[PDB]
This record gives sequence, structure tokens and C-alpha cells, in this order.
Amino acid sequence: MLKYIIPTIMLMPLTWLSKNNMIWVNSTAHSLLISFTSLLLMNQFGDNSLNFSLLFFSDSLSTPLLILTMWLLPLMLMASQHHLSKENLTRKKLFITMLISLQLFLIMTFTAMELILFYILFEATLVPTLIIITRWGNQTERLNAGLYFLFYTLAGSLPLLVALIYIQNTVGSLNFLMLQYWVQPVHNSWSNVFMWLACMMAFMVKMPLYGLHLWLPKAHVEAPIAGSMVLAAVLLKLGGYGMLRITLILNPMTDFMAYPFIMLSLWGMIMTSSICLRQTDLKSLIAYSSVSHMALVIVAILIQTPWSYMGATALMIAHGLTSSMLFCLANSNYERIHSRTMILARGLQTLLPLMATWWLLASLTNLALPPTINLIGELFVVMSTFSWSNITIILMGVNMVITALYSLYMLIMTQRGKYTYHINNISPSFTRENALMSLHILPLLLLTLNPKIILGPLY
Amino acid sequence: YLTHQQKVLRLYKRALRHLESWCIHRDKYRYFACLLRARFDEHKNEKDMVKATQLLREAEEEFWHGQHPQPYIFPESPGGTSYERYECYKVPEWCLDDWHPSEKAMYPDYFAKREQWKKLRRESWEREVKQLQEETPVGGPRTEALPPARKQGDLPPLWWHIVTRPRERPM
Amino acid sequence: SWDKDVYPEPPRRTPAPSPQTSLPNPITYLTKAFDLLVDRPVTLVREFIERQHAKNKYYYYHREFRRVPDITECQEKDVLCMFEAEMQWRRDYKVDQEIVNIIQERLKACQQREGESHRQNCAKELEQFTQVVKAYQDRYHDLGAHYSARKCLAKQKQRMLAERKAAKEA
Amino acid sequence: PLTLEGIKDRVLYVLKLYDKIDPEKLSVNSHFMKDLGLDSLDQVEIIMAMEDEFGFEIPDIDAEKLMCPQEIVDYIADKKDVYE
Amino acid sequence: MNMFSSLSLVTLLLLTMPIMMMSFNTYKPSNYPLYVKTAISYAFITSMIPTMMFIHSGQELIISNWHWLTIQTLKLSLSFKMDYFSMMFIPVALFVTWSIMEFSMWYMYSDPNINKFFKYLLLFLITMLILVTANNLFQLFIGWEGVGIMSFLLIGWWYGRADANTAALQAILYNRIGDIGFILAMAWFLTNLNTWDLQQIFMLNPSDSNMPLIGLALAATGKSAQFGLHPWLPSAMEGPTPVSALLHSSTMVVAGIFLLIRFYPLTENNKYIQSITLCLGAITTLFTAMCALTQNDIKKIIAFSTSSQLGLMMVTIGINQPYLAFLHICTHAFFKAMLFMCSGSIIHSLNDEQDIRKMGGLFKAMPFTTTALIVGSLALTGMPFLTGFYSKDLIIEAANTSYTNAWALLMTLIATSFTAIYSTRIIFFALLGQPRFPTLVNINENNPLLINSIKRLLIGSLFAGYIISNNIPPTTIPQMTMPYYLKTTALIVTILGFILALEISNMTKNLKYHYPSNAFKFSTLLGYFPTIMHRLAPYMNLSMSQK
Amino acid sequence: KMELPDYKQWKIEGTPLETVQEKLAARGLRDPWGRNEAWRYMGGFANNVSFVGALLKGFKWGFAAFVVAIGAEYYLESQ
Amino acid sequence: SGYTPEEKLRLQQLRELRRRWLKDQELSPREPVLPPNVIYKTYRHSIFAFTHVLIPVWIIHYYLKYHVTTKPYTIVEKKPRIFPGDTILETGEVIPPMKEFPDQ
Amino acid sequence: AHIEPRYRQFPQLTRSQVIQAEFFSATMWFWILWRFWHDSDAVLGHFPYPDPSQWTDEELGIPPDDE
Ligand SMILES: CCCCCCCCCCCCO[C@@H]1O[C@H](CO)[C@@H](O[C@H]2O[C@H](CO)[C@@H](O)[C@H](O)[C@H]2O)[C@H](O)[C@H]1O
Ligand SMILES: CCCCCCCCCCCCO[C@@H]1O[C@H](CO)[C@@H](O[C@H]2O[C@H](CO)[C@@H](O)[C@H](O)[C@H]2O)[C@H](O)[C@H]1O
Repeated sequence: MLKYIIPTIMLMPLTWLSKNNMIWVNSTAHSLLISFTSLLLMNQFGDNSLNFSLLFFSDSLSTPLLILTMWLLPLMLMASQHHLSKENLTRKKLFITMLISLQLFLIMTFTAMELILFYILFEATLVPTLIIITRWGNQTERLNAGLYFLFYTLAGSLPLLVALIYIQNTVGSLNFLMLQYWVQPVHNSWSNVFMWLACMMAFMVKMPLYGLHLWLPKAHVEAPIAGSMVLAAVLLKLGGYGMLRITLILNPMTDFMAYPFIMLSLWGMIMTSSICLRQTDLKSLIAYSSVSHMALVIVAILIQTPWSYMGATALMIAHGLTSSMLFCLANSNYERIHSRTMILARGLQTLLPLMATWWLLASLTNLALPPTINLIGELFVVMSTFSWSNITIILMGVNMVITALYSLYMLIMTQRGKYTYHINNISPSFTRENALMSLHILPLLLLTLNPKIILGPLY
Repeated sequence: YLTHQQKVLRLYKRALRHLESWCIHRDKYRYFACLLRARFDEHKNEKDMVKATQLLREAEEEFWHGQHPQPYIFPESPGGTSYERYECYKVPEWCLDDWHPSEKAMYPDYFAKREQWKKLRRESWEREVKQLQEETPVGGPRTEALPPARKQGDLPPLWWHIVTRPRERPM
Repeated sequence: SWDKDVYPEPPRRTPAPSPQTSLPNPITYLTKAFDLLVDRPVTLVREFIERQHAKNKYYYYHREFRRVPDITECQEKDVLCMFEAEMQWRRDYKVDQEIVNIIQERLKACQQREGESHRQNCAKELEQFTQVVKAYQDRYHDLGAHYSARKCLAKQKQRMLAERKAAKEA
Repeated sequence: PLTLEGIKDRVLYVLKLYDKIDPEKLSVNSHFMKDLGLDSLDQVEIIMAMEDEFGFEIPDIDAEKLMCPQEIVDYIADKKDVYE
Repeated sequence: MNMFSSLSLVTLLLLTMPIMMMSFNTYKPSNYPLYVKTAISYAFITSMIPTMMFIHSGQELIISNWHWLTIQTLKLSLSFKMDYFSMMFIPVALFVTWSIMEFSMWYMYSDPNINKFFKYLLLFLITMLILVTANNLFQLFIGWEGVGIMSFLLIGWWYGRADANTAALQAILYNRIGDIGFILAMAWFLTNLNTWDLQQIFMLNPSDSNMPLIGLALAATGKSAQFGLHPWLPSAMEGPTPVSALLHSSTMVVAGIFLLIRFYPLTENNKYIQSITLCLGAITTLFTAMCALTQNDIKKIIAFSTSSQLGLMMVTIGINQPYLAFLHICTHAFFKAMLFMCSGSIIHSLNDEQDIRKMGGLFKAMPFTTTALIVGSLALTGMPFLTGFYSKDLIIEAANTSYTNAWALLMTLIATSFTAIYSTRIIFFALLGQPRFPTLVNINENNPLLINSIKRLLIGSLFAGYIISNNIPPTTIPQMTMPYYLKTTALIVTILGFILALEISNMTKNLKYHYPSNAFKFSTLLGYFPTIMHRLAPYMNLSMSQK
Repeated sequence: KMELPDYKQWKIEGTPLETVQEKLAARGLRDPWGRNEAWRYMGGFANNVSFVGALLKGFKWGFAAFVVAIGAEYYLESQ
Repeated sequence: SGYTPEEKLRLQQLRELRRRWLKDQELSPREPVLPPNVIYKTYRHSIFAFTHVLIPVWIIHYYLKYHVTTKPYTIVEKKPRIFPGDTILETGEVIPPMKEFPDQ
Repeated sequence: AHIEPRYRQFPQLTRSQVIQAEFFSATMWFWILWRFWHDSDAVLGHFPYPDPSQWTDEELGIPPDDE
């Protein structure tokens, strides 16, 4: 993994040593080259994973998440440079440096063998994240509202640290390869119930789980576009990636300890989709859309069948590209009207014809139109949870109806109908914006031709 | 809000249009249109406005009972089949500003005439703002009506978006 | 092209044309038009390509995996022996998925081939599909997403205990 | 395609087929109530006939104010974007 | 098989070529609509060669050409089932689409987005041919949702109109409710069997098939707008007339019936699902026919005519006659697509007037539109030996002599009589009488695109039923022995419907003052299903969201 | 650019609009818009087929073609 | 109940401008200034058949004959119907007739 | 515009549309009569329907009431 760590670090000298007017050109060009070389990680095997060294490994789960992470850095740079153009030069380089350091922690996080090494990096990603959201965020409101920092660290980060420390004492190691052979069953015990919650609550909050999700809409309304892109696309998948790994050592206690979280996810899947129908803020609508989609991933991970793990991996990648594109589409409107209200500017298809095509494609993938990988992932989770209990088809089906409703409602409200009379500064879509959208959707649709490389290790 | 005189005439028009929806055939409609007209004529010269109001209220109750479930609606009227059919084709004039110079090079006469209008709008705006302020009582307007241009050379205040509104069949 | 024993097909019996109408058969005429305008030009192009291929002849091989001790012979917590047995079990699991796929493809090919007589003429294919699916279910069903040789063996021993017990009951 | 003269001709045409109007006393500037001595119930009927003539509705708020053929001609011309 | 299979795929591949050429390959936006019509016309010719081979020797194939994905023991491939139903449906749909596209070349002439309109019709056709030829449930799902989205994009064509956006989103809502049944079948077949292939499903032939077949019945209920999920089809009239012609004949609405025909080897041996689809169809065929009696919009009447005929198709499925249900899909596509093209010809002449109360006196004014409308109306109402008689007549005979629900049979016969009433209603108010339209007459049906497009469907509406019914092979034993009063039931109630409708129409001329009725308001307002459901259901959901 | 037909043609006499006027004159009323509807009942729009007439369109020539076809079918039998 | 004297005057003044504006939407004769019989129908159709039928079937036939059909069970025929009295091409076999029908 | 719009009058027609409308109206009636002549059974009945009250006890194998 040093062939990706070292070039990523070298983006920092490159950014600080570029000519003043070349910082965006230089970093975007070279970060796209790192993204190109990330495709060499797809040297996967049917039986073994790609174990590079004592610290890092890659398997079919982390590999697609790594490629998505490395793809997103150039896209974030393209999306950020317009609104940072009035920023002074030293602050543009610090902003770029935060994004590079965020990628450095993410690629290391997804490949760490040792779960304690994963924990330190899994938390180090918050330092660049909060700095980006707060220092370049919209308002004076605190994303780390204090209550959320306390609840998360007390009920999430700290219990996970103690559980991991406890596990290594008992097992003698937290290397994930070792945990595959030395795993022992978890018997019923009040102490074991608390180990289970400790091992899972941190990832539940980051997913987020329904009932622990109110932080996510607040963060999106405050974050800059790059913040929303990384947060939606990857940072939520850190919780999903963590659960897919740590559930190896939690059986068979997950057989019953998962019921409350499945209930929260199955019900919260419908409650958050319905909320999307009465959202007045695009960024909030997309944020609640992510909660609904990540409810499927939690259910898939907790019932742990081969089909649900394949569906979970596909869902995480598909949502990453789709939710990121939706935030970029909303941001482009915001950069003209300077408001997140969804009802303010209407009938935009009349004024921006091609951008309306990007909107339609983003909405069709969001509502899981076949054969997009959005549906492939969602169908697999639906197929698996039907076996878990046939009644779930009712809740899964109803959510499919509602998801189509708010996806097209968002498309209809903003793109169709009569345009707003007094808004007279809607300039034609820039090449930068059109290319930003097409770099989201083309890879998303091309993956329909070869879905196996996003189906994870269970494939 | 309306006068009594307006409510009756609105009920006469609405009554006729629903009667036309029931009758369908022009001769049958013309027969009952004169029967209906006669009913109004029977009470044209009433003077007791208490009776006149009670006559109107009973008429409107009668209308609601005899109302047609599916009255005919002109295609382009609110609720008709063509209502707002061409809104997707109406592009506001300010969009021409953002045209590329190569796009404007295709219509040199049209765009020359368009700067003449934009010049006229500029030179007129200050005068329009004064005329409204001087003619406007203290406390703001009492109604939405707007005045005409008073002098030769002036343009009626607030005219651009009325004059340059999209055609009703833009494409 | 493929192996006829693995993907069997019965001998084809096509009845001879026995026309009983003076009208020309437009299908036979379109067949000649196809055999002339489409097949022969296509065949010429392919034959040229296959000539280039014959000039350059190189070979690829089917990887052979020597057998190693199973998980039943590994020492507890001996990862070095558990690793090789675990990889071997995964390879066999992947192969067994494709053995079931071959049997399903035979069943589906049979149904289409037999037309309206498939219920009687595909009973052998149905029986074979039934037994293979049963054997696959016995091995690998209900192991979970975190399956392994260890959990496969635990399932087997549990099944072996139930079989042994019902023998006493008999 | 409508023209300002074609709208005029059809407006007057419809009025000349009204039995309450003298076709010799009718001109584009003939006020319905002051000149022709019609009532406000007749004015409603006249406007209804123009809606049928041209196939679109004139809302009651606008219809009240059309008290001569020329005003009707101007109203129809404006809604239809006729200019020559 | 080399010629049969090659020509089977070129037809599909050919239809996608105008889509690929949209990437500016010798692009000639001057006449893209003409290019699309030509591709359909050539696609019709090539599709007729496999059809002849099937007619000849019953040759059928599966083409599983591309292996897409394997999920352990579930191999997914791009597989086309080129069988009885695909052989005969594809030429009909291509023939009908060819006429609708030539008609659209004239109807949509002034639309600035003419090219985009034709691209959407081509995609709307492609997703239907993915549906019919699909050989596994996943590929069937791609087409199933494909038509749904194109329905949304074409119903909401005029996107500045809020009513158009509301009808487009209504189609999606009601159709995705039906898709709960589709995924339920997919989940059941994957779990209880181990396949989404139709071949392995029929080979295993489960007896405990209530759950997967209730899922398919629900999926067909929404897509083909049976009672319960039906209001969206009338609402879909917001789209341009050429959209309604395709929607109501050779694409979306028959997909629900087609799905249940595909699975007849399962519904054969399930008397419970047969009883559900019989009753489900029987109420639909009557209820929608009753609604059409009092409608005044010409597009609404034809739209309810479709729901009533789709109800009769669902009845045919429920009396265990799937091959007659298919024969009705084929024949119905001819005269139903024509009726929409005749309404559009009238609507266009009268300057976008769709209300029959403002029509009249068109019998001589529009002679060729009148001829096609009369032929179309007689074909719809089962006039002997026209295209509609070869399916409707056999369906009523087969329903009469089956071990059937008695109430469903009576409701099916009354709906047949009502068919003659609203068909008369269109002819009487649109063509007979004196003109009731504005005074500036722009009636002009003299356009070769309009004449030729309607003429080809008129020829189909005369001979298509006879030609098809004489070429398809027997798959059942038609029951031909039966009492006279059961043999002639369909013709008799059709004739009494015509007689009973003349009296009702003529009383509209008497100088008598009507009196509204509870029955009249019930039929006019569509039984109040939209008014109650479309207000109450959104209210409960939307108010629930905020709190 | 367009020529409106002379307005004095339009008289309600001979149409059902005259039946309407007679029925209204019994009640002491009159129909002032009668001539504005008269064009719908005159000259080309005056006489319209009935429903049975609409269905029987082209029957006369269909039957003439039918008698010749079956006759020509029988002439080919005796031969 | 008619227009007030100011209402008529404002309407008249907006009529002049609105009608002048619409007159100005007309295009000049030069605008837009752009930058720089059986055989015909047969050639258009002949070239269409070649590009949109012959080439596609060449590619499809090549694909099916040499890439699809060379893999097992990719194109599965329904076996032809054999009726009594037939002659099998592959073997030369002769299917016997059916029993003599009873009179009917 | 080869057809001029008219005011309050019956529209101008062409011969081509009137002749084609009549040809296809007469085709429909020829077809109905031609088929009814040759396939009248499809409308009235293909085969006789027996009256079961006529079948004798001998042929239905009904034993005598005292056997
Ligand atoms: C889209 C463009 C992508 C560009 C990059 C990928 C293209 C690379 C193509 C190189 C393929 C060469 O593949 C190579 O072919 C030669 C053909 O003699 C073979 O060569 C070998 O084969 C046989 C015997 O083994 C002999 O004919 C030959 O003497 C021997 O050297 C190699 O065993 C094979 O590996
Ligand atoms: C799966 C592989 C498929 C390989 C296909 C290879 C491409 C072969 C096509 C090359 C020629 C395509 O030509 C494309 O289609 C027709 C051909 O007449 C053209 O269209 C032309 O004919 C139509 C009617 O016939 C006219 O309406 C149109 O005005 C005219 O330009 C398109 O403007 C052109 O872009």
C-alpha cells in the first residue's frame, strides 16, 4: 500500500510548491493519476486476499472502497475551486492539504490488518473532517454541537477502544487474518452483551442508525460541497466497513442482539423516506435520503448471509457515487441562487437543459432503476431479508414506493413547472460543472457492465 | 369584496355555462338560456336589498344543486386540457444576455434592436421611480392599480415585464 | 467445441421436408439468400482470421492444485495448517457452486429442448438436479456470511450426530 | 393566424347577429350601455358570445370592463399576441 | 436456427441503432423522426422472418448469449426467449408503432423537441421488447421498470403544466405498488426454487404457488390498471396523443397481462389464483366501462375503454384461457391504437378541443377519420369477422361454458353491453348532429402522414384477426359445442347495447330539463375513487411525515 | 386577408332554431342569439346522417362487390 | 362598470409598446446569418438496408456462429415435431403411420 | 396551405380523401358479407346441440325401475 501512501503524501509538496495559479491544475492532474493506479488493487483471488505486509492488506471489500476514495479526491477538487476562488492563496493550499490528509487516513483505514490500527485511523479521519466543515462551513453553527461529540465519544469511540483492548488480551491479537482462524463463539452473558454493544455502537452512529441520525442532516447543511461529498460518499461507509469486519467475532450473539437494530433500520427506513417528502432543503432531503439507504446496509450486515453481504457492498458503492452526485447537483444551483431552499428556483429544465439530464440520471439511480448497481445492491438485500422473514417484503416494498416518490418529487419541483420570475442570474452550465457530473454518473453506469468487482468478498 | 351587482352577473354567467354543459345541443341550450334569462328579468327591478340578497342566496343554493359535475372548460382556461401547455416553451428575455457572441452573430438585426429597447428601459427607469413616489400617498399604495405616463416622452411606470413578456405560442 | 459428456445433448431428429403445396416456400428461398449474403462472407472473414491464428500458436493451461490436509487434520489454533486447509476448502466451495450450475444448465436446456413433453422427458435431469442440490445444501447452507471450513465441519458433525442417534432409535 | 382587422370583423360580425342591436347603429366605438341602450345582463351575454367566437375565456374581472367592440378587440388582440 | 437467431437479434439491435447514432454519427437532425420511423419499418420486416419460420414448423429458441453475473449457484445471463408469444407480439407491436410514429411525424410537427419526442418513443418501444423477450425474471424486471420510467417521461411531456407532472408521478406511484408483487415473486422463486429463469421455474413446477402468484397478480394489477390500482391510466391522458396511442396498445398496459400469460404453466394448476384473477378482472371490466358512459373528454373515454378491455383480458386469464388472452392483446392493439389516432385527428382539427360536447357534425367534414372511427368502433364491439371478433367472441364463448364464478360471468356480459354504449356515445356526439365547435373552421385531414398511418391500421383492424387466428397453432381444445343462447350471447348483448344507447343519446335532444342522478354522478366522478383516495391517502402520508 | 360570408344569410327559418323560437314565444319570450347559431344548421352542415346511416357507410358498394365476388365464385364452380 | 379614464390610457400606452416589441421579434431576411426519382428513394433505402441490416447481421451472425454457439447450451432449440409418416434426415428412419381410424 | 379555412361554413374537401374513405368503408362491408357467407357457423353455431331429454334409457344404460 506504499505505492499509494507515498504518492498521496507527495500531493502536499506538489500543492505547496506549485505556481500560485496552478494549484488546482496540478493537484487535480496528479490525484487523477493516483486514481488510475488504484485499479491495480483488483488483483484479487477467489480464496486468499491480497496481503501486502504485516500492516496492510486488501480484499474485495476494501478494494472498491479504496478506488472510490481515490476517485473522489479529484472530484472534490473540481467541485471546490469555484467557491474558494476568492479565498487567499495560503488558505486554498490548507484546504487542499486537508483533503489530501483525509485521503491519506482513509486509504490506510480501509487496509489495516490490526483492528487497533484501524481504530486510530478511523478516528483520525475526523480531525480533517471537522476542520473542513467548521473552517469552510456555511454558518457559525457548530457541527460538533457538543451533545453529539459527547454522545458519540462516550457511547461510541471510548467503548470501542476498551472492547478492542479487551479482545487482544483475551485472544492475544487483533490482526484480522488471525481473527479468522482464532475466533471463538460468544456465549450469552451480561458482560458479552456490553462487549457486543461496545464493538458496534461506534459504527452504528457513523452509518448512521435511525434514532442516532439527527447529526447527519445538520452536518450536510453546514458543510462545504467537498465536505458533503466525502461525508456522504465514504465517511458513512467507514461505519459500514467496520461492521462488516467486526461481526466476524460477534457470533452467535448477533443472532438476537441484532433485533432492536434491525427493527430501528426497517422502520426507520420508511420513516426517513417519508420525511424526504416534506423537506424544504435540498441538502437535508439528500441527507435524509442517505439515512434511508444506509438503513438497508445495516439490515444486510446484521442478518449476515452471503447475499446480504454482496448486496451491502454494492449498496455502499452505489450510494457513494449517487449521493455525492446529488450533492454536486444541488450545489451547482446553490452557486447561482445562494439558497438551499428547494422551492425557490423551479422550472430549471427550461434554463439549463443539459443539467436537467444530469438531474434525471441522478434521480433514476437514486430510486434504483434496473439494472443500475443501485438496484443490484438493493435487490440483493431485499432477496436476503425475505428469507430472514417473508413479512419484510412489505416494508421493503413500501420503501421502494416512497423512494420513487421523493426522488421524482425532487426532480419535478426543481426542474419542471414554471420558472421563477425574479431569478434572472441563472447562467449557462460551465464545462467544469458538466464534467463534474459526468465523472460521477459514467463510472456508476459502466459498473453495470461488470458488477462483480463491487460485490465484495462473498462473491 | 364584490358588489351585489357583480355577484348576480357572475352567477348569471356561471349558470349559463353549466346549463350549456347539460344541454349540449345548441337549440336546446338556446331554449333554456332564455328561460333562465327570464328568471333574472323577473327580479331585475327589486328594490328591497334584503329581499334581493335573499334571492341571490337561494339562487346560489339552487345552482350548487343543479351544478354540472363535469362542466365544459375552455381548453386553455384554468383546469382545461391545454392550461399551461406551453409554459415549458416560454424563456424569459434576460436569457439572451448569456448567449455566446457566436450565437448572437447569427441574428445581428434582432440583437441591435434589442439594445435599443434596453437603452429605452435604462433612460426611463429614474423617471418611473419618481412618478410613483410623487403620486403615491403617505403610507404606501392603497391598491394595486398603476398610473399612466403623464407627459410626452415618458413611459407608463413599471412596463418592461408586461411589454416584453413571452408570446403565448413562443415555439 | 465443449465436452459432450459434461453438457450432453441427445441426437437431433429433424423430419425431412415433405411439401404438399404448389406455392414456393418463402423460407427456403430466404435461407438461400441468407446462406449467400450472410453466411459465406462471414465464413470468408473468419477463415482469414483463423489463418493468422494458425501462424501464431501458443498455449495456456488449467491450473492444478495439489491436495493438502483438511481442516479435520489441523491442530487447534495452528494457523499455518489451518490456512492451507481453509484455502483448499474455499476452492472446493467455489468449484461446488459451479457443479450445481452445470446441473441447472442441463435441467434448463432439457426443458426448452423437450417442449411440451418436458415433464416426462426431463425426469432424469430433474432427479439429478434434486440430488446435487440436496448435497450442496447439506455442505454449505446456513453457514453465514462468515463461513469457514471450521463451521462447515461443525455443521457436518452435528448432522453426523443426528444420523448416529436416529440409528439407535431404529 | 389572427390580425387586428380579422378580430375586428369577427367581433362586429357577432354583434350584428344580436337581435338587441341595430346593425346600422353599431360601430367599434359604440358603447353597449350608453349608445345601444343594453343592460348589464346583455353585456354578460355579449362577452359569452365572444368567448365562444374565439374559443377562450375572458375572466369576469376583465369581462366587466369591455363596454364597446373596440375594447373587446383590444382585449382579444392582447391575449393572442396580435400586433398587425 | 442460424438464420432464425440472427434475424431475431438484428430486430432488437436495429431498434437501438438510432439511439446509438444520437452520439453525432452522421447525425441529420433535419429528419431524425423520419429516421426513427424507417428503423421501425425495417425492424418490422426482419421480425416477420422469424415469425414465418415459427408459423411454419413451430421453431422456437432461447438465446443466452452473454454471461453477465454469477452469484454462487445463480447464473445470470442475457437470454432471449423467442417463442410463440415473442414471435407473434413483436410484429404486431412493430406494425402498430410504425403507424404511430408516422402519425407523430404530423401530430408533433410544431413541437420544438420533436427529435427528443421520437427518441423517447423508441426507448419506450425498446424497453417493451426487453420485457416480452426476457427469459429470466431479472431481465424481465429491466423491461418492466423501463416502460414505467418512459411512461413518466412521456406523460409529463409538457412539464410546465402541473397537471402533467401530477399524472406522471401518479403513474409511477401506482406502478411501484404493483412492483412489490414483482419483487415478492422474485424473492420467492429465488428462495423456494433456485432460479430466476422461466425454464427452471416451469421444470420444477411448484404446487405451493399461492405466494409467488399473488405477487404476479399484484404486479399485473398495477401495470395493467385493474381495479384498485386503476386511476392512473385515465390520468395518463395528460400526455400527447401519440403517447396515449402507444401506452394503450403496444406497450405499457398489456405488460401486466403479458406477465400472467408467461406464467400460465403455474396458473394452470392453481384454481385459487384463477378465481382471484377472474373476480379481479370482472369488476375492472365493468367498473371502468360504467365510468366511460358519462365521460365527456374523448381521450378519457378511450382510456376507460382500455381498462375495460384489460379487465376482459384478466378475466380470460382467470378462466384458464391464456392463449385467448394473448390473442386479444394482439387484436386489441390494432383498433385501439387507431381510435386514439382518430381522436387526435379530430382534436387537432378543432384546435386542441377534447370535449365531445364541442364536436359534432364531423361525419362528412372528416370522411377518412369517420371511416376509421366507425371501423375501429365496430372492431372494438365485436362486429363479426373484424379484428376484434376473433378474440372477444371466443372469450365470451369460453367464459360461458367454463366452471366459473357466476357473478363474474354476469359482470363480464354487462360490460360487453356497455362497450356498445360508450362506443356509440363517441360516434353520436363526435360525428353526428350539427357542429358545436367554434366558427373558424380549420378541419383538414389531407396529410399523407395522417392518411397513410391510419390506413395501415385500418387494414389491420379488418384482416389482422383473421390472418393471425388462421396461422397460430392450436394450443388448446376450443369448446365448440354449446347451446344457441350461449353461442350468440356476445352478439346479442352487443346489439342491445347499441339499441339501448340510441334511445339515451336521442333523449339528449328533447327540450326537457335534465335532473342529476346518484348513478350519473357516480359514473361521472369515476365512483369517487380518485376524489377520496387521491386526497385522503396523500394527506395521511404527508401530514404523517412532518410529525 | 380573409372574407367573412355576408351576415344576412343567417336566418333561423327552416332550422330547429325556429322550433325553439316558437316554443319561447308561447311563454312570451324571445331568443336574441338565434342567428348566431344558424350557421350550424345550414348548407353542408344542414343534413347529417343518422347513426344507422353512419354504420352503413359504404355498404352499398360493399354489397355490389359482394354479389359480383360470390357470383364469380359460383361461375367458377359449374365450370 | 367599465374602464376608468386612467385605466384606458395606461392600456393604450402599453399597447403601443407591446405591439412594437412583438414587431421587433420578426426576423430579418438574412437572419439567421449562418457560418459556412425512384432511384433516389431506392438509394436512400438501399444504403439504409446495407448500413442498418446487412452490416448488423454480418456482425450478429459472426458473433453467434463463432462465439456464442461454440459454448454449451447458449442457443437451445426446441426439438422439431415428429409426426407419424415422417422421415428423419439424420438417420433416414421412417416413422410408422397411425392405426387405421374408425369411420367417422 | 392547399386548403383554405372557411368561416361558419362546411370545409373544402378533396376528392382523394372522399374516394379513399368510401373504398375502405365498402371494403369493410364486403369483407363482413364475404366471411358471413363462408363462415356463418362461427356466428350461429358449428355443431348441433343435443337435447338430453330425448336420449333413451337403453342408450344411457338406465336399469328398469324394478331391477
Ligand atoms: C488495448 C491495448 C492494450 C495494449 C497492452 C496489451 C497488449 C499486449 C499484447 C501482447 C500479447 C503477447 O502474448 C504472447 O504472444 C506470443 C506469440 O508468439 C507468445 O509467444 C510464445 O508462444 C509460442 C510458444 O510459447 C511461440 O509461438 C513463441 O515463440 C513464444 O515466444 C507468448 O507466449 C504470449 O504470451
Ligand atoms: C453493434 C455494432 C453495430 C455497427 C453499426 C455500424 C454503423 C453503420 C451505420 C453508418 C451509417 C449511419 O447513418 C445514420 O443513419 C441514417 C442512414 O441513412 C441517416 O439518416 C438518413 O436517413 C433517414 C431516413 O432514411 C433520414 O431521415 C435522414 O435525414 C438521413 O440523414 C443518419 O443521419 C445517419 O447518422
